[PDB]
Amino acid sequence: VVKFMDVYQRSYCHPIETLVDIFQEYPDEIEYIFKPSCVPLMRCGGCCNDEGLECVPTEESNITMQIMRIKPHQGQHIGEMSFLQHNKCECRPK
Amino acid sequence: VVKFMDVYQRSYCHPIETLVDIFQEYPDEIEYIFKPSCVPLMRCGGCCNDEGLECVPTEESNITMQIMRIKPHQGQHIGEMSFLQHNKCECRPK
Amino acid sequence: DIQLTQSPSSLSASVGDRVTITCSASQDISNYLNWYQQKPGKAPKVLIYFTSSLHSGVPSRFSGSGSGTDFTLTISSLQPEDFATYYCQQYSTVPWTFGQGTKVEIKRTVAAPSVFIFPPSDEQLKSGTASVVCLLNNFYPREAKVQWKVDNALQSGNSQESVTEQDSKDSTYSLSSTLTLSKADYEKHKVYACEVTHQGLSSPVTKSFNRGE
Amino acid sequence: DIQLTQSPSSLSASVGDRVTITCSASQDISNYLNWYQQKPGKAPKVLIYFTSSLHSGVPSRFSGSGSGTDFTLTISSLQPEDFATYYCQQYSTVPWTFGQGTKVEIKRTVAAPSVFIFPPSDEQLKSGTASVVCLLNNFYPREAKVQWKVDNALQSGNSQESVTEQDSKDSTYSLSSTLTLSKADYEKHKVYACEVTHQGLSSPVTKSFNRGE
Amino acid sequence: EVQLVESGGGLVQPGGSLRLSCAASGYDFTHYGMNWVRQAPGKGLEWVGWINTYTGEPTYAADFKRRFTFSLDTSKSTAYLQMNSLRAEDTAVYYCAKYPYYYGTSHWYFDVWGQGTLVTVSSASTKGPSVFPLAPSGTAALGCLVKDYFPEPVTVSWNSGALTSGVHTFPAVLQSSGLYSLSSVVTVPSSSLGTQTYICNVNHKPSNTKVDKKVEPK
Amino acid sequence: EVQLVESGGGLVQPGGSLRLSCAASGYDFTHYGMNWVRQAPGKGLEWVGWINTYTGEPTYAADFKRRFTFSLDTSKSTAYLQMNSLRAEDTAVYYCAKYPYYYGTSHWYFDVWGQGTLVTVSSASTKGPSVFPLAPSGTAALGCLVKDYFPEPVTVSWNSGALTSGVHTFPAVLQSSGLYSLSSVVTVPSSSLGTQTYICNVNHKPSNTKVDKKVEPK
Repeated sequence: VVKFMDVYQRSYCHPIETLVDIFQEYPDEIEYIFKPSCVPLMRCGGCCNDEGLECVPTEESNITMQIMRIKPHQGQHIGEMSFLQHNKCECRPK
Repeated sequence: VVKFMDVYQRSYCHPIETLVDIFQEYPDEIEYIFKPSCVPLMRCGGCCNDEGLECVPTEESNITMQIMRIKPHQGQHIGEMSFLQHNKCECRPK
Repeated sequence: DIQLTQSPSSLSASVGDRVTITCSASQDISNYLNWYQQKPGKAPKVLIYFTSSLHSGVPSRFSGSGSGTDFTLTISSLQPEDFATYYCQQYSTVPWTFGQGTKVEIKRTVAAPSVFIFPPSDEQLKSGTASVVCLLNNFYPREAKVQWKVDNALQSGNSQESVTEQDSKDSTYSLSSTLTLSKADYEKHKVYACEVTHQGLSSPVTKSFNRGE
Repeated sequence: DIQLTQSPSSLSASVGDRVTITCSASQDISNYLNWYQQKPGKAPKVLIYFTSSLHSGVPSRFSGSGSGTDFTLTISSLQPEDFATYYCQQYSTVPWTFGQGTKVEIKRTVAAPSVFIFPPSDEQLKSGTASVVCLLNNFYPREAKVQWKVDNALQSGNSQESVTEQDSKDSTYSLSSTLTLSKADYEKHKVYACEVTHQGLSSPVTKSFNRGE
Repeated sequence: EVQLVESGGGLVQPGGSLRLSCAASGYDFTHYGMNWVRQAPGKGLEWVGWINTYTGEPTYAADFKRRFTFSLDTSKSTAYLQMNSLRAEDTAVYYCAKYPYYYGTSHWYFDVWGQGTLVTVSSASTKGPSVFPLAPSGTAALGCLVKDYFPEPVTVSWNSGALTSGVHTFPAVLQSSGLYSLSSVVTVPSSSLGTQTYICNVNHKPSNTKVDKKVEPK
Repeated sequence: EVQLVESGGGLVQPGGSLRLSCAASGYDFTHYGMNWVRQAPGKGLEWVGWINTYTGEPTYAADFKRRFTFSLDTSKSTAYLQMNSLRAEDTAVYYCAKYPYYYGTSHWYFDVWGQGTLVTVSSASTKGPSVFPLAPSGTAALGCLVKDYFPEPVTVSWNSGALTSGVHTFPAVLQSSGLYSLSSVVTVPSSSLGTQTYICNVNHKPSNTKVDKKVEPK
């Protein structure tokens, strides 16, 4: 059984690997297909155990990944794409 | 920069630690407040790189953790609550 | 406030008997009722919760059932150590409330008391008052009569008794009777006697002493 | 299909000059235009993409600009190794298309041709025909007039010329003219000559051989 | 091991104030709510209320919000029950009791209780007892008479707890003087009277009187 | 280092079929689309189409859908172009070219190209060349006259690659006989005529005709 202290420390507001849908991030990439379609990004996640607070990022950063782009009938290749990471999170008022 | 192979492996459909909200799993616990309000559970996450597919669990399980319950005006204590973890995930048609 | 009424208020049963005690709520409380056993001089101890969950460490002879507004605690086989007062407690609506309690007494065979009489100590005499104590030890049933006589004068109104709660191993009682005298009156007489009358005594027993012997 | 038209089709400019080549599209194509350089006998090589991004490794003297339906390639200081045919290519809409290409020739100081004349190799004559080769080594400008005369009879119609591509180092051309005859009526003559009429030449140079000298 | 130790009980004048403390140990104080229950002499149990030890919020049964107040000092793992304008009917043993570790679902029952402290409201004065021997003389009997004290309670053990079998400490009796008195007795083998030493350890906390009295043949 | 090597070109009869191969190396074949581009002798560039090397899907410029087919063998990191019912107008140099590694956004330009292979569609038969000497006699010019061969191309080096500078191999010309003819000239120091040996190495892969001719004054 998981001890309360653990459950608590492990689920409290903090940057946690989140699989983000690339098309979501770049909503403009309408006509492209991506491989992978999603990426592993450090992101604010967890709880504040306070209806009045909320987990938000206080320190952001960028990560660059090799993503294959595909625009059907036109082309296909890998290349570099950058994504926003969250390095610091904190529980702040809503 | 993250090599395509990594980006690819790392985001591909699989069980990933997810910070799940308790009232979510137990929609019946209306009158309770929990600490933490959310728990760290293994859950199917990632992409299939196929519009027609979807990441779903093929092998589930249960995890038991010490969650403090609080019913205002009534009582307060820690104890045992069990949650569903996902052990196996697979891309299957929709 | 939800009212819990238990019944009976008290009962006497023999070792081995099946005892059932009743809790009746003034309104539906679902299965939100608990039961406690309280021994003399101790905090109550939980026996059962949520109507029928036997708390860890509680002998399986204890069981509870019921629902709605009627509940029942059952001791399948009464043991000597089950002498106690039992209470039910609802946790349906605050404030939490308890039944008035059911005292359970053990019924056993007759046991005559061992009788001892004690003179006041010289140390007490130094202070002007004398206390003469008579002890009736380990007897059953509780009914007993103690009579004091100083040089054959029956004493009336100048003594007080105290009785022990039922013993939890052998189920008997003990009683102390204290005769209060002034130091002066105490030195005025010689023969101090307490005479005991009890069901297990074929005829009354007397214990005495002579001041200064 | 989107049409790409380059202008001019060809040009001559001197080393150090600033050359501008233009590509105009039959419809808007945003900044989706690339430019290539192709030298004789080799695959084209990307200079610029997305209208102005200089490809890694490409001399900065190469620059492109423009937008919509008009773009420009600019070579800021022509070098001798910049002789090549340049192409633009749109990737707005498939099928990808290229402009017709712009040939760039380096303009240099006029240069006189080094005439040479060769005679019908023995064992080839023993095959049934004689080929007379007249050489015009490293010169400028390209235009030149090689005339054949067999025993004063100025030949006309039995000759074929072939010219070298602009030299990448010194920027000169080399030409070769060939008068073909039958080993029959070749042995039937004596003085063979090819007169080179060039601009770097003050007077039409001639070369000749002694049939069997 | 889990335990609740209460202190601060005793004699208090009508109208007076008193603070009781409940000291927890053997577990995490802030993870279980603390209840307060009282029991008047010879009477039933009455829930006073409880306080959330994680958040601090107190909840009182109606009759108590007025004069009682629950508080805590988490840094000492202690819960307090402050009582004001006490009246004779407030005379009772007061217990603190923690809520239990649950399994899946919550049931509000009290699983560990403190030992309870007697609060007696009265204008009489505190008085320590005098301890006298009840000298002995098969089985012989002996004891100690603990006379003229106030208020309750008094504690009596034999040979520092080593002698418990055959012991009977009687319920105190109110004398017509308004002072209590009790006897504590024990039966022992007669042949042991010359050799074994018998000491009753008396303790009357309200007046800070502690006495060890050796009881021997006269 | 990235590089594309093509093969499979050559002489083919009208109506015939041919299969070009493009072998990728120095990178991961499936990560960049492969394009095919052809250039008729002395003409412009024409895009045939491209094939997605990750999914295998081909896209043809309209004019080629009917007779051309792209396929690949990822296990060999090789793209293929299959041409059927060839005509004289399909005569050209065929190149394969890979899409580039982008930065942020995508731009469809061709960054690495193969060396191209010449495909010549004709029913004329193969014919090796007859190399003749163009002997010499400050500096003198000597050479070789490669005559009557089909189809292009013919290679010509001097002293097996030794004699570089001074060399000028001319563009072949189609003779009224339907055969090609070209001359390869070089200029050496006049005082070398009797000293150094001059041999032109003519090669004609189409007929596997490799001639070596010693050119000396006569």
